[PDB]
Amino acid sequence: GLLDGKRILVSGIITDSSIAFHIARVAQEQGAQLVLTGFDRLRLIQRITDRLPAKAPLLELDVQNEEHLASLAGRVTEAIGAGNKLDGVVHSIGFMPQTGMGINPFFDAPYADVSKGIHISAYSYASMAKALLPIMNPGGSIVGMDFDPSRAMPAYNWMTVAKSALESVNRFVAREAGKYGVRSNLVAAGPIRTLAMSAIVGGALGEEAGAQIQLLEEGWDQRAPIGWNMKDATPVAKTVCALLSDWLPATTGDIIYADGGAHTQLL
Amino acid sequence: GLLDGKRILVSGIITDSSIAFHIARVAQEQGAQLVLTGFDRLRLIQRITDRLPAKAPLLELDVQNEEHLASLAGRVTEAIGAGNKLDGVVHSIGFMPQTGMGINPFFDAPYADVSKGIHISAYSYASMAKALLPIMNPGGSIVGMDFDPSRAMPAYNWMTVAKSALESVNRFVAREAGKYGVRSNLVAAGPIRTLAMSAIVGGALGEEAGAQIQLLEEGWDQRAPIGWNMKDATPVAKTVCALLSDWLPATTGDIIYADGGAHTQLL
Amino acid sequence: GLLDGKRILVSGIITDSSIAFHIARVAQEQGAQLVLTGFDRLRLIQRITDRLPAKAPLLELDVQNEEHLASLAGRVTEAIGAGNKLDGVVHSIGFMPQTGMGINPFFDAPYADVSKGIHISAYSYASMAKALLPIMNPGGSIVGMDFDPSRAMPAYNWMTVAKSALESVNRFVAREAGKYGVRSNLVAAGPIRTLAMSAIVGGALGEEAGAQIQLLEEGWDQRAPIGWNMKDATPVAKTVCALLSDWLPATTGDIIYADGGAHTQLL
Amino acid sequence: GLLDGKRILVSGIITDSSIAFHIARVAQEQGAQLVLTGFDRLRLIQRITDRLPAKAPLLELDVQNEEHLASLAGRVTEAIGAGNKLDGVVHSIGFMPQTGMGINPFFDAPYADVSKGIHISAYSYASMAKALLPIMNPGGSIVGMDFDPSRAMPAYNWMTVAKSALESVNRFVAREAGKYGVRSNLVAAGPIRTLAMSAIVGGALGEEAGAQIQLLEEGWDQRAPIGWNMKDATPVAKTVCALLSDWLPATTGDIIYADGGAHTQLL
Ligand SMILES: NC(=O)c1ccc[n+]([C@@H]2O[C@H](COP(=O)([O-])OP(=O)(O)OC[C@H]3O[C@@H](n4cnc5c(N)ncnc54)[C@H](O)[C@@H]3O)[C@@H](O)[C@H]2O)c1
Ligand SMILES: NC(=O)c1ccc[n+]([C@@H]2O[C@H](COP(=O)([O-])OP(=O)(O)OC[C@H]3O[C@@H](n4cnc5c(N)ncnc54)[C@H](O)[C@@H]3O)[C@@H](O)[C@H]2O)c1
Ligand SMILES: NC(=O)c1ccc[n+]([C@@H]2O[C@H](COP(=O)([O-])OP(=O)(O)OC[C@H]3O[C@@H](n4cnc5c(N)ncnc54)[C@H](O)[C@@H]3O)[C@@H](O)[C@H]2O)c1
Ligand SMILES: NC(=O)c1ccc[n+]([C@@H]2O[C@H](COP(=O)([O-])OP(=O)(O)OC[C@H]3O[C@@H](n4cnc5c(N)ncnc54)[C@H](O)[C@@H]3O)[C@@H](O)[C@H]2O)c1
Ligand SMILES: O=C(NCc1cccnc1)NC1CCCCC1
Ligand SMILES: O=C(NCc1cccnc1)NC1CCCCC1
Ligand SMILES: O=C(NCc1cccnc1)NC1CCCCC1
Ligand SMILES: O=C(NCc1cccnc1)NC1CCCCC1
Repeated sequence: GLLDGKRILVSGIITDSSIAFHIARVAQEQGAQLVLTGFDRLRLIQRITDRLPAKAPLLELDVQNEEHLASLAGRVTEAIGAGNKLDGVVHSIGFMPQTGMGINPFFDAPYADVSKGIHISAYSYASMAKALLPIMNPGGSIVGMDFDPSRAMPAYNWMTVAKSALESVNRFVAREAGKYGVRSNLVAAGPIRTLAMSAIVGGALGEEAGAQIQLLEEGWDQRAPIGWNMKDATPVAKTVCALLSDWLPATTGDIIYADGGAHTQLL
Repeated sequence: GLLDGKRILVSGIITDSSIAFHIARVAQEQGAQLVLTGFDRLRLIQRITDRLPAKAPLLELDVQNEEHLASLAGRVTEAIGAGNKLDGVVHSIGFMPQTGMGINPFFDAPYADVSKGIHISAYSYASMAKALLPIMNPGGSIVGMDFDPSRAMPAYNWMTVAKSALESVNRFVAREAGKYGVRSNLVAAGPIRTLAMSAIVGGALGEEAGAQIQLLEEGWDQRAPIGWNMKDATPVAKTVCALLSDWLPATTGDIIYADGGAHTQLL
Repeated sequence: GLLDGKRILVSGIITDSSIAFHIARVAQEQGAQLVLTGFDRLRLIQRITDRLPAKAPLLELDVQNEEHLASLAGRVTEAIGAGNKLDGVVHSIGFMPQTGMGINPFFDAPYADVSKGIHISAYSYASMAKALLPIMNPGGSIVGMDFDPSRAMPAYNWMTVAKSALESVNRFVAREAGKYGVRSNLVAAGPIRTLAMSAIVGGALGEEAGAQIQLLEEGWDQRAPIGWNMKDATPVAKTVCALLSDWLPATTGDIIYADGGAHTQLL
Repeated sequence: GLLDGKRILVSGIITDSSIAFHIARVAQEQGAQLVLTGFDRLRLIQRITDRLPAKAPLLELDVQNEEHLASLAGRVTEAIGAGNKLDGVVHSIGFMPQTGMGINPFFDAPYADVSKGIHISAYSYASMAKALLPIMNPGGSIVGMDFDPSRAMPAYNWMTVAKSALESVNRFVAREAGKYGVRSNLVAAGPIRTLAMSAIVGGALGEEAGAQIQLLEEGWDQRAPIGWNMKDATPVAKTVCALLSDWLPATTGDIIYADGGAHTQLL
């Protein structure tokens, strides 16, 4: 297996469509011993994760909760056994109130909402790193889920801003991570039809935003030289695993594009 | 004059070393009729602005204050006279608590501090745009002060993250601004020895951070093909005015580097 | 005038639709004393340039001709009068054989053709700089015409490669230029319907390439927050003049986008 | 093994210090069945490649020779056996005459020399792709060796320009490659002390260029969060193999930085 004998912490599972669910599945297929972290609906995350190729301890983590982060390292160690450390940390956490995404005009998102979104979607990449780096082995790897925010786009609005902030956070996490011999990087993925994304397209955040995001998401497979199948997280999950492996040993504070090459193409 | 008959709102003056003080001065030398906005210490801002080539009404603006922003357009109109609009808006506002910059480890900045910093340094670019765009003329221009955050650097820490967020904000402000026939852009300046910057170099945010920033700032004049004089904001102030003028009519959601070309050079 | 008392060399005029014809016109409207350089069809360039707001000496320059480049400085001095130097140099020169652009598959362009294209479109930016920098004044400016090649696009093929090379050349010209106190920069313009571009759209380099370029060119005005009118070089010509002026004094080895902001927008 | 049952063509071996020698070695350690291509000194390349973990047929390829490229696919098929195709193609070919690199002023490189350099270092990435894509399997991979040319640097001069051109070429090769279900990407490596690089540092292309390149190369390990050991190609060779594998399935027309993260850091 690619990740044989590796202890990897995988955050972000909420449904069977979560990118993290596919990251977890592939890493287990590649021999990783995982520890999962869930938020709020833990009875659901447990039931969802029962479908993973193997059993993995589930720990609760609200990245906005300062006690959860402080108690994280200890709780992780209790699950993996004393004397054992993590080799991989996967941040697949993202959130933005409806004021920040969708139909709501960009100027109408109040700061308290944008702040909540940058805390969960960007600051938490450094929060997780702080907590987990003392219990990470040299050669270890932190991977975060990004969406290319280099250019503005319709509807994605403040969530775009949170991604720009996260790409900056990552470059700084890399500086700290490196002192522990650990790499920190992001995977900028093409659009993936998660339950939330599907709802949006179906008009959950308004019709105008839904049409904008359906058009936006169709432009990937057109630009992408090798195509883009938005109903398939496996190519994304495989890239995350390439970064958790020992095959990208000189890459840190960087972004790897699992987007079918669509970002390299104008038309 | 370059800005002849132009009504430009200039925010950010605090001392005679402020980049905004030099933006104000050059714009007045180029024939602009200005309206200034100050924060907290208004008796000081008035006394400092008495040294500008001409008189300009000073209005109070705490970008974190929702009433100031709501009352802004009306107060600006009262100063410029009803029936008159703004042609230019200058955002030269930035702030980050000491936990976010300096010696304090990157992981030790609490979110409430980083959030305060992203609100004042990034979100406020959209707050100002919202307020002022209804009272801006077609062909108008919004300019913001940026510091190239494309790569991580010592000590600048979370303020780097706030700049990355601001560059993203700008791309989105441009989308809204354009509906009013107004351009929105940033000027990524090289280091300028303001009173605050000088204090930092002198050890205000710790010795380690001071040495890092002195080294950092000396690398500009070495990389820069035309040199970089950090004791001179005039080249920066001139670039801001080029963007307020009618000579960059097809540039929006963009960054203009007034850094001596140092960003284009490795060594 | 913006360029009052400035002596600017303007290359690239071939027809009344040439970007250089509009650069020349605006610079003359802004008070510049110009020297023009033409290639091959000089009787035509003279007749075309008779329509400029003022008279300007026309000099012959085949950038592939080593004698023309060697004799350039002397011939320029003879036209502007001994003791006088240039303040501005405009490179608006570009060429790629049909094998390199259009319908012809990318793999089917022979090297001798691509080489001819990189010589005229990229290397010549350094050739012109070499020749003209000894007869340029401190504070002077070299400006070149670019087309954003950051991402691949249909039909533009090897001409894209020549632009990528030119952006690299510029960064290096800036290093040499700076020793003379002169800035070197490029203007990455949005598509302009020149006679050549119109012919292409009309099927001159094949129907498939024509349709690709018409689609490509229509995407500018859709992405561009302030719009993009491809039948109007005036916004481009104005930007070139902003770089020839004294209002961008700290910008070198850089690119300024006169594209309506379309490069900053995904959709 | 990572590359188990994969047939990979590896170009660029000249000495035991060649990046390609290490790409070959790692790919063989990971189970790849290789075909090597050499230039000019084939008796030497054979003797050097005798030290590879396994035997691999050596084929002659002067990328400037149109017959070699035409006969390539047939010769490769004869070596791997009819009915068998390539899964991987490694371009580790680069060259620039002394006029283009080193002490020689940037303006003093004649075009015939720069052209020779862009042909071998950039155009040949498309030449190899053309030749080998008809004999490549779906899921296949083309990898090229890049050196980050985003910013100008001392001494590297026209070779920088050739890299900028190659990054553009790659984005276009990706468009063609994709029709065959094949990915095309580059690895932008940090400096590697090959025999040629060592000679340069030792004054082979002049003392001024040698000092510039020694200083340049020392800046990597300082910027790089995880460090940079220039006497070790193994991290580079491992990254090339990650791209030849099935673990980066949604990455094409892209660049992967095996530079210790030094490009993500200012200081
Ligand atoms: N879906 C796409 O099109 C797409 C594309 C590229 C990147 N991404 C990114 O991938 C990541 C995963 O998103 P996804 O699309 O799989 O959706 P998702 O809904 O399945 O995952 C997001 C996760 O964030 C968790 N979360 C929210 N608030 C939290 C908090 N306070 N503390 C801890 N966890 C919290 C949720 O429980 C959920 O598990 C996100 O960063 C997203 O921005 C998504
Ligand atoms: N000094 C440098 O080296 C440098 C270089 C490039 C860019 N910049 C940027 O230029 C801008 C101006 O900075 P400066 O260096 O002239 O320093 P400065 O201290 O003179 O200006 C910053 C201004 O922000 C104002 N401000 C702070 N909090 C505010 C709030 N809540 N509401 C309204 N105004 C508020 C302050 O009153 C001050 O006038 C900033 O965005 C800064 O990041 C600075
Ligand atoms: N038209 C567009 O859509 C567009 C957009 C952005 C940038 N550009 C760039 O702007 C520049 C000017 O192009 P244009 O669109 O005005 O077309 P153009 O045909 O009017 O100008 C190109 C010029 O190159 C000259 N030239 C060709 N070979 C030469 C040689 N060997 N020596 C000297 N001069 C030579 C021609 O005489 C002509 O004057 C080019 O660099 C082009 O790539 C064009
Ligand atoms: N050494 C570094 O610091 C460094 C860093 C990053 C990238 N690179 C790149 O890696 C690649 C390999 O370089 P290297 O450093 O291992 O040096 P190298 O000398 O070992 O390899 C270059 C190869 O190019 C071959 N070659 C030259 N002309 C040729 C032609 N006409 N046809 C076919 N092959 C030809 C040579 O035989 C040699 O095998 C190059 O593209 C180089 O630019 C080098
Ligand atoms: O980042 C996300 N999607 C990327 C995207 C953007 C535009 C179009 N298509 C996809 N989604 C996240 C939003 C916050 C909750 C977790 C999921
Ligand atoms: O952005 C600022 N400085 C840029 C910089 C960074 C690193 C080195 N030298 C300069 N300063 C601002 C900080 C917040 C209060 C206003 C000023
Ligand atoms: O650079 C040029 N056009 C840019 C462009 C690309 C794609 C679509 N629309 C416009 N044209 C030049 C070609 C060589 C002769 C001079 C003109
Ligand atoms: O690309 C190469 N080196 C990268 C580099 C640049 C600057 C400093 N250190 C390293 N070298 C190649 C030159 C042409 C022959 C093959 C090797």
